[PDB]
Amino acid sequence: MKGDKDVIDALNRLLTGELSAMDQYFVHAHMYEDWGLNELYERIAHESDDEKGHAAKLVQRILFLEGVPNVAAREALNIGSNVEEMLRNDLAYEYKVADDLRKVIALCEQKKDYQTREILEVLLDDTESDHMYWLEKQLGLIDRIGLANYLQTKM
Amino acid sequence: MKGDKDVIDALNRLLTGELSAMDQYFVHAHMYEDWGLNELYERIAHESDDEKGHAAKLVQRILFLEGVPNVAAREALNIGSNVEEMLRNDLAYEYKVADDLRKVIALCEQKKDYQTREILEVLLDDTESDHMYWLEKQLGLIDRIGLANYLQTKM
Amino acid sequence: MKGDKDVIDALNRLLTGELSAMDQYFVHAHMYEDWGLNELYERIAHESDDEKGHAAKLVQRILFLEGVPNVAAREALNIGSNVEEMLRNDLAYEYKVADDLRKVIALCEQKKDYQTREILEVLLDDTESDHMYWLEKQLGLIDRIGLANYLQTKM
Amino acid sequence: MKGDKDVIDALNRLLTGELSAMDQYFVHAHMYEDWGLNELYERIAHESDDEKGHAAKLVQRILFLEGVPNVAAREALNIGSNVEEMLRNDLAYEYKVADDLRKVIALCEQKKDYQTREILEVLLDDTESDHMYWLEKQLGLIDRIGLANYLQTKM
Amino acid sequence: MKGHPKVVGQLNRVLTCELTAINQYFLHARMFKHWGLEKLNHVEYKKSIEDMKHADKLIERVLFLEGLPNLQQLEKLRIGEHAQEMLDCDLAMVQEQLTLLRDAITLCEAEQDYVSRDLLEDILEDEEEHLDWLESQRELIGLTGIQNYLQSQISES
Amino acid sequence: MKGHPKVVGQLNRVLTCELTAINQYFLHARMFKHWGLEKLNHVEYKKSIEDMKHADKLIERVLFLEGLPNLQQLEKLRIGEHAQEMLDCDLAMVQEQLTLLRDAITLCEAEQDYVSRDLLEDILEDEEEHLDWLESQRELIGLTGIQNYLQSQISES
Amino acid sequence: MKGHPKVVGQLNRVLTCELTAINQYFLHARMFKHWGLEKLNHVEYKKSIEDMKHADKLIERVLFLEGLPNLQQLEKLRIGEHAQEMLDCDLAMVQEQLTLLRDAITLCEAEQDYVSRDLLEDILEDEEEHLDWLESQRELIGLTGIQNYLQSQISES
Amino acid sequence: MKGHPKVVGQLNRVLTCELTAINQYFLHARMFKHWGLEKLNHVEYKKSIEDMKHADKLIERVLFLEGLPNLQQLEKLRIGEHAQEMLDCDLAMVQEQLTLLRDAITLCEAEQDYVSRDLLEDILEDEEEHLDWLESQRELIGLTGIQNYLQSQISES
Ligand code: HEM
Ligand code: HEM
Ligand code: HEM
Ligand code: NA
Ligand code: NA
Repeated sequence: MKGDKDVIDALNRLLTGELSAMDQYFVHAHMYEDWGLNELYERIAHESDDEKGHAAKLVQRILFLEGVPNVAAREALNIGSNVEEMLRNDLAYEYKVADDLRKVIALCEQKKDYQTREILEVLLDDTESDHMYWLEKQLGLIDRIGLANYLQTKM
Repeated sequence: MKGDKDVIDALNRLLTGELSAMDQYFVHAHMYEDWGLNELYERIAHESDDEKGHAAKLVQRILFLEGVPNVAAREALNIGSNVEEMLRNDLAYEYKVADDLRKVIALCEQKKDYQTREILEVLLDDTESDHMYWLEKQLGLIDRIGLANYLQTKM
Repeated sequence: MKGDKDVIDALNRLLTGELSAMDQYFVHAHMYEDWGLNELYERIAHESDDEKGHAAKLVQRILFLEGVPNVAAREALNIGSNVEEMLRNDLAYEYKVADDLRKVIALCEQKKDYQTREILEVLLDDTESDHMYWLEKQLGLIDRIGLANYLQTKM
Repeated sequence: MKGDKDVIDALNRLLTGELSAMDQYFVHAHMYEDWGLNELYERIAHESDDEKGHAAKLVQRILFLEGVPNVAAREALNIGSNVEEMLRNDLAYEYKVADDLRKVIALCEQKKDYQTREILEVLLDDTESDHMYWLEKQLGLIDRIGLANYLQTKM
Repeated sequence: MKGHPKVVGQLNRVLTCELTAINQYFLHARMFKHWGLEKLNHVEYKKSIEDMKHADKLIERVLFLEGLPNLQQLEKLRIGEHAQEMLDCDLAMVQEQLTLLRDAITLCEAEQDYVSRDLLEDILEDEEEHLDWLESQRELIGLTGIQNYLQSQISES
Repeated sequence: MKGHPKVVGQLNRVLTCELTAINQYFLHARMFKHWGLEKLNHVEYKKSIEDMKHADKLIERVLFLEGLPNLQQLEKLRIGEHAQEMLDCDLAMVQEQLTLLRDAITLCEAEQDYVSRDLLEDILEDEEEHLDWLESQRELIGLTGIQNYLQSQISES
Repeated sequence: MKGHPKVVGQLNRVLTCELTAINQYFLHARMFKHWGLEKLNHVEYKKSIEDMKHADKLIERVLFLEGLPNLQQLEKLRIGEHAQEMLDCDLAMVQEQLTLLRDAITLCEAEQDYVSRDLLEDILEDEEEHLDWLESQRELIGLTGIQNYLQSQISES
Repeated sequence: MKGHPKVVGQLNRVLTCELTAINQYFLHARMFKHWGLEKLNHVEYKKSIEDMKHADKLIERVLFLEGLPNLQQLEKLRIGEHAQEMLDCDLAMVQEQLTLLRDAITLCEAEQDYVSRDLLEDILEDEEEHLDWLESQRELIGLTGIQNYLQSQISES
């Protein structure tokens, strides 16, 4: 079908976001593995895979809506140097993705594009209930047990 | 059968206690899960389920004794803000439940209501040998290894 | 994340509703079991368990949104004395829960809190398609076969 | 270990190449799926996954060599509009990757970095014996049976 | 172990009453089978088997306490003519037997016979579960009527 | 639950259109089977089964909302003579039915009928997956030609 | 094979009536489900599935005979308000449809269309087994009463 | 991919030598089978199969490099009359072929043909494992004598 032009633009911005998330989670997972923190490596790598799944869904939706997916553009990556900084960068970036997803869900509701709305609602449900919540839990655990105890659990 | 009026009143007070215990263990388990402390979440959630089982037994006994179970009344919940406070509140409340169970077991013995006595004896055995003992062990472990080591084991 | 203050208030009112539903379904299931009506006992007990699941989801959402779940407050329970009255009280209370869920879904849509919207939409789907529909079917069956035939099927 | 600075630069250029390959194969696979050409979709998607595996190996090697992987930079994507153009763009880009891999293998041999040499030799073996060969076969088949017969086999 | 004479007397009286219960429950189960009410048959038969186990435990306890089990005496049987009357007779017998069990548990506690008391408490919980079942049946007859209630007993499962 | 009259009217209109879709898809599937195009048969038959499930859900929703399902009315069927015409008729009907579904979802949201809206959103995603498939088939006919495309439909799997 | 125009017309009329039967049976099955009568749901649903298979066979036969299946027309639906009325409407429709099938079998024999006749004879045996079932249900309502009969339909198995 | 002419020439020469090896190893395996030396049969046959796989890989590499595989030319075969002579001929051919492989690996490295080099390195490790086996056999003949050594080859396993 012929999708709304604004809906395709917003879907393409969400795609740029998901692809940047994929890159950041990829390099962070491998920085965790380089440090022997295999549990964080595995968690962040699976989150990069989920970002790849979200990007696949967005690309499929943009192509179905007869748009041109933009997989070339990338947002600036915020790579941390230590575990707390990388977790806080992942959290900042999940917050930005959730905000942008909410804006696009509102737009899809105004533009009557309900099916894009539920695709983005599944994406927002993953962003909130899968990894924003996990990151907030991790930062709270660092606050409770300390960073050295927290990192000991991640090996 | 027609149960003694005092025995039904005491069973209803025990029911109020068990229902308040259920609510407190429920909110505490979920506060533990919100903090990434999944082992405490699971333990306290299973204890809320055991409180639900005790309340079911008490309601069945009150109905068999031709009384009216009071599931509307609730005691004041003592919700903690940090792990030690929630464990100490659960311990205080288990102590109160055990005291009240002993009073009602004495009453059931005076009123010849032996079967209510063994129902409450099973309840008291759970209260003591299942979670009062566990809470005392947990507070002793916090005293031995420290709170940051203790919370690290609970993730 | 930091949820909207009105969304947390509405989620807490929904939580009070779900907890009162749990209590009412609990005492009604046990009143059905006391009368030998084991099929109603089992159905209403499973509905009390579903109310507990809904309350768990609401508590998790309120804690994620950095609110304080209120598991202490309870609405007035409307306990019936005979089977038709308890079924009609359960239906009245399901109607009230569905109305209040619709109001909160509208509020979550206005407040851009889409994820709370889908949590409450799953809750509303259960409330309508799981037990409001069942209760209406039961009252229609009582109207068709009579109360003595209806109760005979519930043993 | 501390890798040679030139070897890390060359590994990072290979990483940029692999990541651009991933993006191009991703959008091409989905453009094939949008057209009902499911066999090309599946083949090109698996090749995007192999590019992700190569990029993972390169990132792991750059981190082991105490370098900073650059997952932010991306080369210009050459997206085709019809099947022959996308196959020819994938072939051009595989040719460029193979040339650049050979240059870096020569550099790793001069810099005594033998282990990077075998990592890149496995990458070059995949690039040649897995998908450059496949693309040349596909273009030869288009030349032999025609484009309409070729596309019929790809559904 | 030489038991208290009062405890052995109470156990022998509970035994008389358990044997009377066995006989009444079996007669009622077979009267129910004769009428085609099979689920009532099954319930009354498993209840007679249960009182059979109870009498076995009481005999073994009276023998361990160096007493003489009295299997010769039986109480008067209340045999009903129809289902409701039979259920009421069963109810009356369960209630009398529960009063007896409570008196015996009180006496066993007064004599520090605590394993006799544990035995009698198991018998009490069983008899009072059957009391619950009989009260459920009476409520079901009041709710669905006797014809609907009896129709539910035709098939054993 | 007493539903809104507007929502029940919209659901009944979506039901009319789902029934028309069932009939058109089955006629087209059997016209395809008659020509030996078996994979097109299979697709159109599973699509008619899918619209069958959709009509079932709409009937159940209209009944739950205390409305009267209208299974009597059907829309005009667009039956093609050849494969391309049949696929175009299917496309036109999917597009009309998607417009209808979007209007009904808008109205269901305006009336706070959120489970009706969830129902209609499932129907929308299904209808729009079939729209995707039909557009894929048209692109494949444009790419491989109609004779090559029809040759790929001879075998069902 | 080019079939007789009269045989194709009769098959198209039997098809109209089979489609009307599908719609009426499904509406009635879902009205029964809405009332909690689950075994009546199950029967009416499997009967609608059966008339679905019948319509499929008639469409395939009309297509093989180089005719045009008419899935557009439907007859008037008799939708009842309560169980007895719905069963009577189903009975009336089965009887009308059996008369139609007998006329079509007679015509198929007169035109030496013997595989059309075999098709219609399978449809006849199925429709007349459902006629038997509906008459059984009416006799059961007369025997046990409508309240007892409806109580037997609450559970699907 | 268009390969270097020198690399394709070297691969074609290694291919000629691999084909000559296949022929010599098979003739020797069947000469061993004809004498009842079954374990020597088995070794020489699996070695001919191995050089068969090597020739397959070289043909595929020469084809991928847009060259023309030369399966027409073969080198002179050294066929022995007795076991020791056949093993010495096999040894001489393995040594010549290893020298050739080393020259080809050097040239492939000089031309940055690294997958050709990996191919040739697999062929080198295989040929040099067989060189090891042949040297082991010569040492075993020197240790146990030719009559004892040949007696150990009678049974294949
Ligand atoms: C002193 C009186 C009695 C005692 C202590 C006694 C005890 C028992 C016990 C322990 C069992 C086996 C239960 C099991 O393991 O499942 C049994 C079985 C049975 N009893 Fe009795 N019983 C008594 C009298 C009677 C009477 C009076 C009747 C019938 C008129 C009766 C009928 C049966 C039947 C039919 C069985 C099943 C047979 C079997 O075990 O296979 N009993 N009894
Ligand atoms: C031209 C009219 C129709 C024809 C020829 C037809 C044919 C069929 C056939 C052959 C089946 C599969 C039966 C089986 O293998 O068990 C089926 C399934 C079904 N039909 Fe229809 N049908 C028609 C119209 C309808 C209508 C109007 C409805 C509802 C309003 C409906 C509802 C269903 C349902 C719910 C199913 C079950 C889905 C499934 O097979 O899993 N059908 N139909
Ligand atoms: C250009 C020359 C040749 C090439 C490239 C070649 C290649 C092959 C290959 C790849 C196999 C299958 C190996 C496996 O998968 O286990 C095979 C099998 C075989 N070869 Fe050759 N071969 C050649 C010449 C010969 C000659 C000259 C003979 C005999 C005089 C021979 C005898 C056999 C036998 C007996 C088999 C076993 C049959 C089977 O695979 O089931 N080969 N060959
Ligand atoms: Na530690
Ligand atoms: Na009845």
